[PDB]
Amino acid sequence: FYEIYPKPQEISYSGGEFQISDEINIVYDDGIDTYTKKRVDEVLEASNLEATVSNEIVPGKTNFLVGINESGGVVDNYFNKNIPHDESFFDEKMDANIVSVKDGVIGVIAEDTDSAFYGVTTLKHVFNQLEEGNEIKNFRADDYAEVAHRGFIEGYYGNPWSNEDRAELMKFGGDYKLNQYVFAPKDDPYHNSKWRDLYPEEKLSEIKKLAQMGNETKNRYVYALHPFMNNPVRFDTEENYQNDLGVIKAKFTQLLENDVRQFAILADDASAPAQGASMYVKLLTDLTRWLEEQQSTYPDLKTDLMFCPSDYYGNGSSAQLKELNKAEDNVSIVMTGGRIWGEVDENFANNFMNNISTEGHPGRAPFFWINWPCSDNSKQHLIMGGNDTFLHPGVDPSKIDGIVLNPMQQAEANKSALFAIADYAWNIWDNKEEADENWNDSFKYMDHGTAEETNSSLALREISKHMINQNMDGRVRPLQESVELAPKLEALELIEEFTNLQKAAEYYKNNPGNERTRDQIIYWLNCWEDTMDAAIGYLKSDEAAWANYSEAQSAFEKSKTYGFHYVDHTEYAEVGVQHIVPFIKSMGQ
Ligand SMILES: [Ca+2]
Ligand SMILES: [Ca+2]
Ligand SMILES: [Ca+2]
Repeated sequence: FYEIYPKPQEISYSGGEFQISDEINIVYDDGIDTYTKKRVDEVLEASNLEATVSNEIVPGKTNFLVGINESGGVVDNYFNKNIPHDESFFDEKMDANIVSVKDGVIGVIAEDTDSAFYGVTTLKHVFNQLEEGNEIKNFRADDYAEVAHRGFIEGYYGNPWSNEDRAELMKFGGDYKLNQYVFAPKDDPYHNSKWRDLYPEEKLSEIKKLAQMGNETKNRYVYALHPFMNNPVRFDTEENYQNDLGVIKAKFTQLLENDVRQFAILADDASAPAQGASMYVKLLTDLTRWLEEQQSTYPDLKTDLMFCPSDYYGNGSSAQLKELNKAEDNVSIVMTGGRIWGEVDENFANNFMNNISTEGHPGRAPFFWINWPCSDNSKQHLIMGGNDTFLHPGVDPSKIDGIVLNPMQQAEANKSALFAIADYAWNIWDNKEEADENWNDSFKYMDHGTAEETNSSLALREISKHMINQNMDGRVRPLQESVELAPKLEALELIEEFTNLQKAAEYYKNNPGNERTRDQIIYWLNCWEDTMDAAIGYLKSDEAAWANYSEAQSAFEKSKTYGFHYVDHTEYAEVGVQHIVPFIKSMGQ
């Protein structure tokens, strides 16, 4: 059995297997975009396979078929004839795709080219687990997403991700079927304090590169505009309004011309228009009409519109939310789970749907903005877990419109959490066990992007077990770290425990699967050595009970010396805040 993330909705292996031939025949249907074809080329190339595109199934070699349901193409036809399914499948499930591997034929059929890309991405992961010279097991996956909108947002308080960081995060998410990177960096004025202003050319070309990466990975770049805080859209006259709408179209047109294909509207921390929240709906509908018109020129453009209201922390009862709920179905209402540090929670979600509803307007499910693994209230820490705290196992997916994570300023460190959201949002975790398994596997993928366990992934997981707690008050549920060590803490066994951690941090520092990652978390890896020295000494503790005590004191102090820039000051890395650091102090005296 292959390890596949996110977990396929359904997968069965009828026995049997086959060797994939050195030369591959590829068939495509009309509608398969260049990005899907490119991914296919990349997948075969990396397996050292040679491929030719044709318009027919070629007997006596492995066939690779990627197609669209109801396209009337060869692939569409083959699946009808050979791979039994119900047509209603593609209507009733989102991002619906079937992956079929049987006796020489490798096929994907999807409702659209995006979901075709998802199916091919499943095969990418399968091709990284091939045995005995490209031997692949017969299987069928009938797959679909339970949450339509899945990804992450640069919306924290901290240093922006670098342009390279952003590309890297979209690449990562692009391997796990995420479909949104929401661009909202606070240091870009063009999205807020200069929202009316067009980008100059050199900045525009950087956006272009982000949008492009977004399209190539399907981890689509979403440009978020806030036109309500600073010289806002005017609703005092029709004249003013039409002018202002026109400024938005001008902003969006420039971005459309530079490969941007999805938008979002922010409205937090600002007054509503004169007359209140009903005017948002007016604006969103008009924008939607425009976007629809833009699809003639730009067919891949999404009309889905996320709207961040000024009471995202609310329960859905407010008058503003009720008004917004009267918007059309392409509008999503962003909430943080009933308080700032809220969670993907069935109770919250169901109440929100009851509370926001009005006569003639049933309450839509909330679109969650989750402040996890967000560390802007925990700046010294990495938050390397918390899966099931923030992404509750068992939540009825009809109560979730979307999920995007608000992560850490250190771009690379967020990969474990991206891997959580990707799996969960695609296939709701059944239970805590599934959440924990995801967490466990995440480090393999974070470290080197495959199901293979390496020493580096082992070591990264090991230190991460102790870097989870946020050391915050009760505004957020506390995340539990050092779960196995903490009982033991409540001596020579303990030296084993601590030297084991010291070696894992050292090993990871010296031999990371990903050098970008290691460089970004170097502060914590160095902090670990000193932290482990501090504790180790004390545990050793007549001449030697002084010495191993006094070594420790010095190490602990050195452990607080590893600083990185945080916006306008320096922060110092800290590891094992929950149990390890207190224990060093408890032993201290
Ligand atoms: Ca069909
Ligand atoms: Ca569908
Ligand atoms: Ca032992």
